[PDB]
Amino acid sequence: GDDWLKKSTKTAVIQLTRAAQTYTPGMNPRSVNPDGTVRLAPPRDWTTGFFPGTLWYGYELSGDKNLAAEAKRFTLALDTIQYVKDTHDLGFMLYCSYGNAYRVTGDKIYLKPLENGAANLYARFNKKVGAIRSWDFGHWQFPVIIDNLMNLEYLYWAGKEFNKPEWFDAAKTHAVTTMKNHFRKDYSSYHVISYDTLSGKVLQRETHQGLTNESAWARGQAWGLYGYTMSYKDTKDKKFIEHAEHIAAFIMNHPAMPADKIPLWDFDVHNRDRSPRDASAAAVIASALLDLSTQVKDGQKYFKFAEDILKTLSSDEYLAKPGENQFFILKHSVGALLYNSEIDTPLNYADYYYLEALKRYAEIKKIDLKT
Repeated sequence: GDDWLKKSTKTAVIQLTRAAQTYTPGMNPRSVNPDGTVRLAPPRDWTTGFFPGTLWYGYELSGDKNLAAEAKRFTLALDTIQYVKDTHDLGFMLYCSYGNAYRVTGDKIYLKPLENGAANLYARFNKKVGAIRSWDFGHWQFPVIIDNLMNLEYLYWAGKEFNKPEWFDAAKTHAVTTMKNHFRKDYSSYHVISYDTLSGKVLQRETHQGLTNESAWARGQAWGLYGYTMSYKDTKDKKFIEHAEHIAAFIMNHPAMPADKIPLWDFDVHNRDRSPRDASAAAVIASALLDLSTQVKDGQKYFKFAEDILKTLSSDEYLAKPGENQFFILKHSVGALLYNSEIDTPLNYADYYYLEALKRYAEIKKIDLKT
């Protein structure tokens, strides 16, 4: 039956309603600190766009006009991000917020900030490397992280919306370059590839938030799966769907994939029974597998795996009770374990991708979740 989905949606709507009443636009809820207080994400924070995005998704699921009003308020507080030049994360920041806003409402107030942001994101693409530079800090000449695949969605959309084929082509080139260099022979991914800015040659292959340079950081594996599923959706290049299916098999068949399908924070840890799980990785995987299931020849195995993840995420173990968890929807994500950062806490992006997955699932099943 579908009762789990209906009650989870009801709970999500309550949580979002209370969150939007409690937090202040421009200081978005991010995670819960060890002392129980809430870590907030100002406009410079890479996660700042997720909460308004989650509000848009809550509105789409429920039809609740209050959630649309709150989504507008929390979105427009992020106006300054259209001037940010130093990061690939403009997709997570602006496209999850303003991008969803414009898709849902068609209101032109959202459009110019999107156009300005897209030009700034494209400016980070280096033609000689064939990729967007992820960040500007630290010792790397030209670091590109697996997470940067997610930020391509913004450019595919903007290239079409604004008649800027080089923006679209740059995103596609980034996906092709990453497909070659970020993946090991078993279809696991590295976190960071560092390039030579002039020659485009690979200089280093290393982790940032995983266990080791050689390891399979779970959220990174999820960003890869999603990145190629979405790149297929937006470009229709069969190389991307083939790559997505190879990644999906690596993930789904992995010896360290737990019975309940919520990944360990890194697939290569030795302590499988007691290793912290990462709900955010599970949510990203579920959302991606649902889209993959509609794109491929026989998608049932992908749909079923995503459904099983969603049932686990929607259980008492993962889904906050109404009014609890500082109004976050899910529990048990891991931000950066080796940094002692955000270990076993709700995270705003876990909630965003979880509601995205619920919306995709409900669309496939034709389930009405309107209040």
